Amino acid sequence: SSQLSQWNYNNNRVLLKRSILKTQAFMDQLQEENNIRPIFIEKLHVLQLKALSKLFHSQIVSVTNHLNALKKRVDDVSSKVFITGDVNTGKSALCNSLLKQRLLPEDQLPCTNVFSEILEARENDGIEEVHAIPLNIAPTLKEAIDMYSIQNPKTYEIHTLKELPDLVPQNGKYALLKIYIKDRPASTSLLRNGTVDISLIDSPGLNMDSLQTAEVMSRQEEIDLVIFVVNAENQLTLSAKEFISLASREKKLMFFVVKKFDKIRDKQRCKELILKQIRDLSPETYKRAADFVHFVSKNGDELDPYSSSDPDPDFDSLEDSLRNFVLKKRSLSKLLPAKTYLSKLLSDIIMISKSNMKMNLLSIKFFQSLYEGTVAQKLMVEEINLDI
Ligand SMILES: Nc1nc2c(ncn2[C@@H]2O[C@H](COP(=O)(O)OP(=O)(O)OP(=O)(O)O)[C@@H](O)[C@H]2O)c(=O)[nH]1
Ligand SMILES: [K+]
Ligand SMILES: [Mg+2]
Repeated sequence: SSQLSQWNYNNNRVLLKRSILKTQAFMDQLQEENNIRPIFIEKLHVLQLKALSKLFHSQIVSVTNHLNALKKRVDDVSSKVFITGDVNTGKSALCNSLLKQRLLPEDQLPCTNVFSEILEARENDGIEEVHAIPLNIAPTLKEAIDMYSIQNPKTYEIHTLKELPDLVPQNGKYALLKIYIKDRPASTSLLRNGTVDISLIDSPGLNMDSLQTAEVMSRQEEIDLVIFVVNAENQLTLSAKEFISLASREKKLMFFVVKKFDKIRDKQRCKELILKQIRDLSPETYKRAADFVHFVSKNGDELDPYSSSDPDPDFDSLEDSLRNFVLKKRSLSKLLPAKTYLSKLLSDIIMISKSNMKMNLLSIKFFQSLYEGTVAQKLMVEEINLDI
């Protein structure tokens, strides 16, 4: 019944693009309303709030920018996996496990300073090479990543894969590293499987630089699936929770990979501490913990280690759930972030229109029209069924 999944995905994908449109329209009529007569302002899930009028304008501009990324993600047929977490938690060490090769530098000391995107060579004419995107080709980091084209040499420097160790630390020169690799049967490899185009992004560590952390939180809304690696010894830190909290505004579900669990003495107590924090941070991920919470110890430094077919039940299980989620449940893996965000945002608008109507007439009529309009929309969003 694999064809049924395709139809359901294309039907649900059609439904969400329509909802992002109508909600973007709502976002705009709020912006124009605010400008002529500032709006008057229980916790708002998305909107964080003369001072409120200018901050309001800043908020809508962010939501407008976020809906665009979601619009661009729903349209995109590929799935993007974002491996982030604290510094020195094993983000790069988890990627190597997934590719089954020591591609990305993994070191005791801080290493990854530049975003490392790993793609199949098919996109780069089947050529195994790194494409470094310079910071100086555009004003901001995103503007550079977004102007990158393989067909325009002025947007990237070509290096070899073994050049990676000397490239990833140059976060003052490069904006992103496009790594094109070639895989191994198709039923075993993750990048090339014949059904869904995946690209892994090895994130720089959280809790390192004020600017670097701003980069990660930004990049989060242009990816589809998050694998949050956790240091078993520290659990979920304030730097981690600040990210997850902001990421949970759209990602109801996401993976949690606890690494360095082999170093833990009180393994049970440590496991119960971690699980306690996922229930409070990602309540929906806790309900499906068996699928989304994994304890993987595989690494290349402690006793090519990734090629060995030695039995690794912990990792094998994670890699299975990832395949199942990204490949067999495209409705959940790709579109759930869109449905979740829309439902959160619409609730916010509904609250705003609520406090404004009844208690100039021009605003009373405007907000009643918007309350009845968004309540109706939020009802249609909830009718979208993605658990099929
Ligand atoms: N015993 C054990 N060591 C691990 C585990 N995961 C990573 N390590 C070790 O700790 C180091 C961490 O590897 P990295 O991938 O570079 O960690 P990171 O998150 O990428 O840190 P930065 O990229 O610099 O931000 C490696 O040298 C590993 O040998 C684990 O699950 N168990
Ligand atoms: K490191
Ligand atoms: Mg790293």
